Order: sequence, then C-alpha cells, then structure tokens
Amino acid sequence: PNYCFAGKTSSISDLKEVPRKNITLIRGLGGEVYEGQVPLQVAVKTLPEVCSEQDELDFLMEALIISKFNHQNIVRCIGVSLQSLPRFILLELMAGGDLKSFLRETRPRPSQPSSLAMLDLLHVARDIACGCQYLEENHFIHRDIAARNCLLTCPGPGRVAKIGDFGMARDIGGCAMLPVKWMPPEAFMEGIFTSKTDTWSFGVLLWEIFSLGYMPYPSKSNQEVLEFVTSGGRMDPPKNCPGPVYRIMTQCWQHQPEDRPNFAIILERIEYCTQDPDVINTALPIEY
Ligand SMILES: C[C@H]1Oc2cc(cnc2N)-c2c(C3CC3)nn(C)c2CN(C)C(=O)c2ccc(F)cc21
Repeated sequence: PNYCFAGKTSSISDLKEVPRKNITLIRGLGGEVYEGQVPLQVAVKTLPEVCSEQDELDFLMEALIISKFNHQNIVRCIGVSLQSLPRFILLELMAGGDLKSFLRETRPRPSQPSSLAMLDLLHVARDIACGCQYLEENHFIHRDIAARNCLLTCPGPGRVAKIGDFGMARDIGGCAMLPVKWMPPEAFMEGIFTSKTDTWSFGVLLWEIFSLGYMPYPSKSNQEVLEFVTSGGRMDPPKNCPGPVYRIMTQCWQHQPEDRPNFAIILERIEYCTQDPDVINTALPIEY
C-alpha cells in the first residue's frame, strides 16, 4: 500500500528497517507496547503475530503516517522492524508517558500542593495546538485529538507534549467504538471530516487538560452525548477553569464548522491566556 503526504507518495520501502538483532525489549509499558533499546531508547509498538490482513495493513499504514511527519509536537519514529515476527514500529520513548495518565497521576494533592499550575496546562495545550496546526496546514485530519493520544517528553517542568497516536486517521470498529465524545455533530451524523473536525476535538482535549484528566461529559453515555451535543448542549467549565480558557473551548464547540477557529487563532488565544496574570495566577483544585 501507498501513502501521500506533503505532496509526496511513499511506500513500505521508504520505512527505515532497523535490524532485529539491534533491538532489545526492556519492559512492557501497556498488541503490546514495550520500552526498548536500539544506545537509543525507544517505545516498541508490536503487531500481534495472530492477526487479520486488515490489522497488518492498518499497522503498515500507521508506520507510513508517523514516519512522514516532521514536527516538534508529533512523536518521532526511529524506524521499523517488519522483516521479523512480531512486527515492530519504533517510536521516540516519551518518559512522561501519555497525557491522560499524566494528568490523573500528577493532580495537585495535599502532599504535592503545587505539582501542576495553570501555566503547565497552557504549555501542554499550546504544544498540541502547534502539532494540530502543522497537520492542518498539511491537510491531514487526525479524527481523534484526545489526551489518551498525546505523550509527554518527561514528567518535569520542561515537558513537551506531542501527538503520539494516529490509529483513527489510519482506520479511515463500530458505533460504540467511534470516539463520539470528541466528535463534532457533522462528523457523527454525516461522517463529514474537515480541518474543523480537529478544532472541535481540540476543545474537548482542552477540557480534559483543565479538568486534569476527567472523562468528558461526566455520567453521560455515548447516545446521551450524541443527543446532548446535537441539541446545543456543551460541557461546563472544569473546576477552577479561568473564563478565557473556557472561552477557547466554547469557540471550538461552535455548531457551524465555519464559526470554529483555525489552529492559528487557537494558538493566538492560548498565547494570550499564558500572558494573562488573571489566568496563570489561578490555583488548580487540590484533590482530597
Ligand atoms: C505507542 C505508545 O508510544 C509510547 C508510549 C509511552 C511512551 N512513549 C511512547 N512513544 C508510554 C510510557 C513510557 C514512559 C514509560 N508509559 N506510558 C503509559 C506510555 C503510553 N502507552 C502505554 C502507549 O501505548 C501509548 C499511548 C499513547 C500514545 F500516543 C502512544 C503510545
């Protein structure tokens, strides 16, 4: 199978095959994902040896997708190991892990009262919006911009957030498998996807970030979300969320895709929130 990006067509022959003998698995991280070494530290995405032909093409497509991107806020691909079984996709090891687990585990707590501040959250949001802007200007529609699909370079203050998973854009599973909680009305009703699909999803990711890793639409099922969103329903601000941050979310959630901001506008608004002392001086809630 072939793949086209930035006006250039590529094939499996363009993937950087890393000799299997050079790869060593260290631990399971959560097909399985392992921490590995090539010394270069890597996250090893594996293809189960017992899989369908569609699973193989999906895996090969994902390798092509990630290898052709070149941006600071998109996970790097070191190479692949497709000439040995199980097949491997070699990614940049992101020591901070996924954004969802990070937010949940690093929540300000009585023991860690200042573990995260509004500025840490704004920096993550900017980093992903910068990755989204690169995808938008390269006419790539992600389809699942969500905390679970983002990674961090380290747990510390100099962390860099990156988009780490491209399984959804690759697929294009059933109804209860569509990430309807991250989807705008024209995507779940008409199956229409544009650059404005990622804007809506980004607003939901912003809610995930500022809620510190909660599941969107608390207590609502997929069908309830579908009906809620269709009827003009929107999420409330996460706890202690400054008004200017929530305003970015509600602009991302405009019913008409044309009324939703592009990522250059999102980045300008995130930048303004970081400069605003009334935003960054707001204390995050302390979980008991
Ligand atoms: C495929 C996988 O990639 C990585 C996974 C990790 C780090 N870095 C890369 N590149 C990683 C680590 C290591 C620091 C220990 N801990 N956790 C919790 C994860 C996440 N995870 C198990 C994944 O399956 C995952 C999730 C989202 C994603 F977007 C890509 C990946």
